[PDB]
Amino acid sequence: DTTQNPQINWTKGGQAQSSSLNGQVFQVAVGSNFNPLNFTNSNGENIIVSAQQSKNNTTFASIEATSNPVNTSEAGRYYNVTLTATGNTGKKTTATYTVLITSSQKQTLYGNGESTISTYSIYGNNVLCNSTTFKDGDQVYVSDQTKTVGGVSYSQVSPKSKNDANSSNIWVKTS
Amino acid sequence: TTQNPQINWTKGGQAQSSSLNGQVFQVAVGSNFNPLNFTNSNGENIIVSAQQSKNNTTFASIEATSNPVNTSEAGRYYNVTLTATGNTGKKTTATYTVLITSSQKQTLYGNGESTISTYSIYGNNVLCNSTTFKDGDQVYVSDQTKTVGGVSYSQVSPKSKNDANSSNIWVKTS
Ligand SMILES: [Br-]
Ligand SMILES: [Br-]
Ligand SMILES: [Cl-]
Ligand SMILES: [Hg+2]
Repeated sequence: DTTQNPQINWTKGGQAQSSSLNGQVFQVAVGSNFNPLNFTNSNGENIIVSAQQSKNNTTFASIEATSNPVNTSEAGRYYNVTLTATGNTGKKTTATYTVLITSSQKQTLYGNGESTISTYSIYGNNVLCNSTTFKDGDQVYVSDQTKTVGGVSYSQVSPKSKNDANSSNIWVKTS
Repeated sequence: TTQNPQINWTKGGQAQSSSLNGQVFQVAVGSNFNPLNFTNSNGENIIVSAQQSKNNTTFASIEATSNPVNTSEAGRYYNVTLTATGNTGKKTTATYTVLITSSQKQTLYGNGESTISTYSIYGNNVLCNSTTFKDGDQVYVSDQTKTVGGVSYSQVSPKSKNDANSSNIWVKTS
């Protein structure tokens, strides 16, 4: 009998998901900082796991990873993660998802309001409006080195590859 | 001949080393035409002057003794005769031909927007320019387009045809 058991919820990029966490398969990039209740996928979408007392009670329930062997150092490896949620009467629900380690971290660009995202080119210390624009939800490679000019931070990006992002001269304001 | 007035001209500010006599110019339908100072179809200012003689650069009086030019209809030509007079009363005349042409400018259509964005191109980078045009504006367009990221751009200038070749003001073609 399941109805009194904890319910495991998840959000992807802020949006509650209707599919069960159990049996999900995620991509995570080599070198990413992975926590089984809060991690970032290969495309840069934040995934957050949480739980409630039951299907009919949204009150917070405790949830923890009872098995998290995940290691992000090497691509082409997968790991299963098992979560267990426990309610106040001590009833349990577990969910198991699979994490695939992939090569590259992309980031998802959020206009946070606007449909359109402005880009810039930097020449010496002059920042010029570029004609290229991105749409909210576009996925790009981002160079690891930001640049600050007139007290504003900029990140160098490319839809092609990480290496291209290091010299693309297409910049967005850092979030 | 040497004691007679000499007729000079400039095009876009540069003194010309060809006689004004026998020149053929293009002038755009609808333009204001003055035979001593006018703007050709490509936007270059042409200015006529005269001097007392081959060796005396002192100003000499020059006027159109025959100017039937009418710019209202393209495909018509007119001859213009200029006569210069020196202070001893010696005369020189020059005759040039004016062709009335249709506009050598193109019209920019915003296809919706009142404003038309322009760009600057450096290598393969396209940057937003601050210059804007209004729908219906007329500009000179360079004959060489440039394509970047599969988008075609045309290089333009409101001033002259020649300026459009190096303005670094571009619009999206068509
Ligand atoms: Br994923
Ligand atoms: Br001409
Ligand atoms: Cl833009
Ligand atoms: Hg721009």
